[PDB]
Amino acid sequence: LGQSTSLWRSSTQSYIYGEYKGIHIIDLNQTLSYLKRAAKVVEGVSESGGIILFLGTRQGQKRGLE
Amino acid sequence: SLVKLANTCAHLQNCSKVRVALTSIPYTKLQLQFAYNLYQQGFLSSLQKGSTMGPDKDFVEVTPDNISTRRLWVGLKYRDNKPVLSSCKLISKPNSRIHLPMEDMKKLCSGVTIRNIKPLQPGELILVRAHNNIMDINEAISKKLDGEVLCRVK
Amino acid sequence: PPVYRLPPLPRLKVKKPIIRQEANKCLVLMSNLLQCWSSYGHMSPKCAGLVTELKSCTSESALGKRKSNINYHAARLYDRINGKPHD
Amino acid sequence: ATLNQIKRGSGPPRRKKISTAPQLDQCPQRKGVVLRVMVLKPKKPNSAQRKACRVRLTNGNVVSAYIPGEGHDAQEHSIVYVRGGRCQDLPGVKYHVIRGAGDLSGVVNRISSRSKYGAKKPSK
Amino acid sequence: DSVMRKRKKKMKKHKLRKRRKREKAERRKLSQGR
Amino acid sequence: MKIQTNAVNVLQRTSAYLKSGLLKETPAWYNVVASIPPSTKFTREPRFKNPSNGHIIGKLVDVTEQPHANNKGLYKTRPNSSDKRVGVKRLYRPPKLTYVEDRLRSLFYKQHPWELSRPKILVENEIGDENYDWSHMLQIGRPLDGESVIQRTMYLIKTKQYGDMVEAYDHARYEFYALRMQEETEQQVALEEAEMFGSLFGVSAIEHGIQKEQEVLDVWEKKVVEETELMAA
RNA sequence: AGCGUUAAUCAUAAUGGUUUAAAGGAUCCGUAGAAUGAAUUAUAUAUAAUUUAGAGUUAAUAAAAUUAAUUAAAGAAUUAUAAUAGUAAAGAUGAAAUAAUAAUAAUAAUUAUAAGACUAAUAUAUGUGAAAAUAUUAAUUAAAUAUUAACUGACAUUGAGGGAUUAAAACUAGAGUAGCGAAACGGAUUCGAUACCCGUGUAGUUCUAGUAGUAAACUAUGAAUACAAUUAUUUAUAAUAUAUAUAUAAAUAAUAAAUGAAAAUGAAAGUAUUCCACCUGAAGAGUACGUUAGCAAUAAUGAAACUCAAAACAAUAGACG
RNA sequence: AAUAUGAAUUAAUGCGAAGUUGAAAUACAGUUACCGUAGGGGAACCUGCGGUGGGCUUAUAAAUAUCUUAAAUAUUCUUACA
Ligand SMILES: [Mg+2]
Ligand SMILES: [Mg+2]
Ligand SMILES: [Mg+2]
Ligand SMILES: [Mg+2]
Ligand SMILES: [Mg+2]
Ligand SMILES: [Mg+2]
Ligand SMILES: [Mg+2]
Ligand SMILES: [Mg+2]
Ligand SMILES: [Mg+2]
Ligand SMILES: [Mg+2]
Ligand SMILES: [Mg+2]
Ligand SMILES: [Mg+2]
Ligand SMILES: [Mg+2]
Ligand SMILES: [Mg+2]
Ligand SMILES: [Mg+2]
Ligand SMILES: [Mg+2]
Ligand SMILES: [Mg+2]
Ligand SMILES: [Mg+2]
Ligand SMILES: [Mg+2]
Ligand SMILES: [Mg+2]
Ligand SMILES: [Mg+2]
Ligand SMILES: [Mg+2]
Ligand SMILES: [Mg+2]
Ligand SMILES: [Mg+2]
Ligand SMILES: [Mg+2]
Ligand SMILES: [Mg+2]
Ligand SMILES: [Mg+2]
Ligand SMILES: [Mg+2]
Ligand SMILES: [Mg+2]
Ligand SMILES: [Mg+2]
Ligand SMILES: [Mg+2]
Ligand SMILES: [Mg+2]
Ligand SMILES: [Mg+2]
Ligand SMILES: [Mg+2]
Ligand SMILES: [Mg+2]
Repeated sequence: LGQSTSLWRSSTQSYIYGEYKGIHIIDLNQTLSYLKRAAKVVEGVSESGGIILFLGTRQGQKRGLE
Repeated sequence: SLVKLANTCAHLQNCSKVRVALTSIPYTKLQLQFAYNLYQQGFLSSLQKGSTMGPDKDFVEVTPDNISTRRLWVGLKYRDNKPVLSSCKLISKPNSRIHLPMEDMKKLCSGVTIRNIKPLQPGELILVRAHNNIMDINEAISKKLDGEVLCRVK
Repeated sequence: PPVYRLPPLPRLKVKKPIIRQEANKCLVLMSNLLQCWSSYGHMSPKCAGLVTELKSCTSESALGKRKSNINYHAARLYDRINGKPHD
Repeated sequence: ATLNQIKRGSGPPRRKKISTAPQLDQCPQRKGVVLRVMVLKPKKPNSAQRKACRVRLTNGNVVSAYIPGEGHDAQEHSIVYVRGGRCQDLPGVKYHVIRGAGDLSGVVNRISSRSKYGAKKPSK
Repeated sequence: DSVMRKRKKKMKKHKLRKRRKREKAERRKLSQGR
Repeated sequence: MKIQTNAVNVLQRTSAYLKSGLLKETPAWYNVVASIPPSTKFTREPRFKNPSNGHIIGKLVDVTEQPHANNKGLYKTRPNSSDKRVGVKRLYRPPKLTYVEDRLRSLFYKQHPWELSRPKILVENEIGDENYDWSHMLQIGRPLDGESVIQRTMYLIKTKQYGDMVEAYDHARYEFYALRMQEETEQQVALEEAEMFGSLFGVSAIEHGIQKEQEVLDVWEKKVVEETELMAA
């Protein structure tokens, strides 16, 4: 579930699958591949003993972030 | 025509600026040749005939029934957050059309400003029309063709 | 209907926000007394309890009892509520 | 700025130079006769009393010439040679009397920059 | 032209108009018969 | 917003630093980022199918591909105005996803307003785990609702038991109704049983509603009296 | 064995610009252009034969009632005159006076005649017009939108010179003249007040026929074509199974990119191509002289000498009101 | 006929000098300023007519808002359960 049809940054066009219910819908195979790539880099820096920093300013996010 | 060629160049530049992948061009012979030359040098990823609405999957023969709606679809090319086809300045403009002999073209290739043309650059391509056939300027020199210096891509 | 979109503004705020508090009890009593005295002559005993009530109200001070956060919200939610296009 | 416009007379404004000394008539000096010899008040803000003079050149046209040096020797008829300098603080005087030559004598007890005035080498 | 710059031009135009008004009889005399 | 060069070219910028000697020691991330490169190819990619329908985006119907006469009996012999315009924006703007089921859903809730009052949990359980045979309506993980009807209609359409869509929909509706009636009867009889065997319910639904109304009324009354007093004075 | 200086020459930025700094013609029309301008094939930039995508023509079907010119109507008020009854002030202003104000009986009120000139709401100048312009009603004649069908086959773009239209003021005739109102006269204001305010109020404003061809004639932005990322508004077109959610265009408003001295421009002030106009420091000067045109005022054309290292724009932070 | 020089007298303009008369412009510059034009005035200027913003887009409320298992159930959960 992407943002909205009227709040569209067209920079993000490649990622979006189609629109429905007045909302852009994010291509989820793409999402998956990017997530995997992200997950791998996260794993790598942890393996190397790097400092990972999780930044999440929204209301409910704190506990899961911690 | 040369005005058309300039317009297509401008369109290509615009498309490079905003990072579109696949771009339409008018369906003429000169234009097609130009597109083919770009493809072979390596500026376009794809080149294919098609409708005004999109590129064609199967072959469709072009006739008076189609011709007005026909179009030349062209894939653009990017690498390491930088577009391959940066520029498409033409040299022979409609008002001041320039036609060089082989010697002048050689000089241009070897770093000599001629007829107010900046001589051709490291990763550049000057296209040259010679008897209604667009070529690279180096190719034209090799074949020894006195021709119209068409345009310049970088 | 005809919607009206504003341009980008520096700061959405109402110049003066009205609270709309209730009118004073003592003042009301005084008005009632005045109304009564318009009728019934100057000071007849129909308004005998009303005057007493007024006196009770206005014993310590002339009035009995002595803000709306609307700007803070507008200020908070302007950037959200805009239909301002992306950066 | 269109190509056609350029062809029928258009381009960058060629600039080299304009004549600083028109009355001199394209030559290094001209001989003249002093008419009167003045003391001019300069422009604001600098102030002094500038020993200018009026000179009728041999070509005919009359000129307000500056006279440099601490002191000078110029009458109402002296033979004087004019060159194309400009006294910057005095307005309307665009010339210098060259000082070694003519009835205008070389500036006295000049040690520095002697050729700029008339001064000969003192010769021990 | 800013307004300040325009004001010099305006002043010039006014002066010119004044001059023309002054030199009406003179102009008339000059014009007729020569 | 311009396409930022400096967010994805991080390792190159650090590699340069390392080469120089500005950086003595390599970062922890450096090798990892080298191994797994960023995309850095921020293109607008065109799309040729609508995924929901399966309509073709790119193609144009020709004059030769339309030989027979049009509505109002005129033969197309030329390209029209729209057939000449370069429709590139359609290839790039993302497709509006359309489903036949949406119309059926809309119809159902028009026909059955009070089905809207049945609360709907939208928080999904594992979408992959489910496995519904729409031979029947009553699935296990799924509740009974208009959705189930619609799924049944779609199944019927697929199987060609009812070739027409409308008939299949009607059939599904009729299947639903019986189930609903059965559900209704179950609850009432359960309530009756409870009443018989000396069960005690402290607050019934109607009683609760009345209580809820009462507080509101009390609030209104005091306010209303004050307003009347204000009006008087 | 010259060094200074003066007088000269060459180099030292157009690998420029014109919303706001010099600089877009008031607007369109259109001639020349030794200006530019579609498609395919074949000839030895041209010819030839084919194309229809530009540009047109005529229908059909939808819409729209606007802009010209002309003719015929409507309306609220205003002033003037007269009558009625009625009583001492009225009108004006910051406050006052002067005046065709009023004890010759006004002003206010109610009637009744006439005269001009204006057009409340709707209204957004939305829209329409080439631009000037253009909103009381009607009629006439002219021109106008979109989509289809058919036809023409590059017939196009721009446009020096040229041509036509061109607000307000002004002028020449002949009507008209209520209100307003340069000038003039008078009353105030003020140290003064050739003003700002008030009163009489002539030219003028109005019509008919002309002259003239300028304005901050401004979007301070010449015209045309191809192209480029979004959103929201309306407007029209088509389909949808008449009221829905869709596809198109068109405009308007926010922006992305890009451009830009920045302010900001935003489908142009972006990317490109074509054509025309215009600019090359400030003063002197749109002046003088000359010429052409005009009944005239004037309009166009348009120098130089003399004198400076100034002069100008965007933005910044103050001080100030 | 054209060109050049001279001319009593006369006009414009420049530069210097900062004298006199006002105080027109810049802020709401104390009557909004400027364009065109006409009339008037010692001088800046004033006034009529239309135009322009390079002056007012400097734009910023008439106020009230709702019912389902409040917990032995949610809140706890560290690759467990299934
Ligand atoms: Mg020295
Ligand atoms: Mg010496
Ligand atoms: Mg200018
Ligand atoms: Mg040069
Ligand atoms: Mg213009
Ligand atoms: Mg102009
Ligand atoms: Mg034209
Ligand atoms: Mg126009
Ligand atoms: Mg009106
Ligand atoms: Mg007007
Ligand atoms: Mg007139
Ligand atoms: Mg007359
Ligand atoms: Mg008056
Ligand atoms: Mg005329
Ligand atoms: Mg004029
Ligand atoms: Mg003009
Ligand atoms: Mg106008
Ligand atoms: Mg930007
Ligand atoms: Mg540019
Ligand atoms: Mg610029
Ligand atoms: Mg803008
Ligand atoms: Mg002359
Ligand atoms: Mg003139
Ligand atoms: Mg003669
Ligand atoms: Mg003389
Ligand atoms: Mg004084
Ligand atoms: Mg004053
Ligand atoms: Mg003034
Ligand atoms: Mg004022
Ligand atoms: Mg003043
Ligand atoms: Mg003023
Ligand atoms: Mg006056
Ligand atoms: Mg005015
Ligand atoms: Mg101002
Ligand atoms: Mg402003």
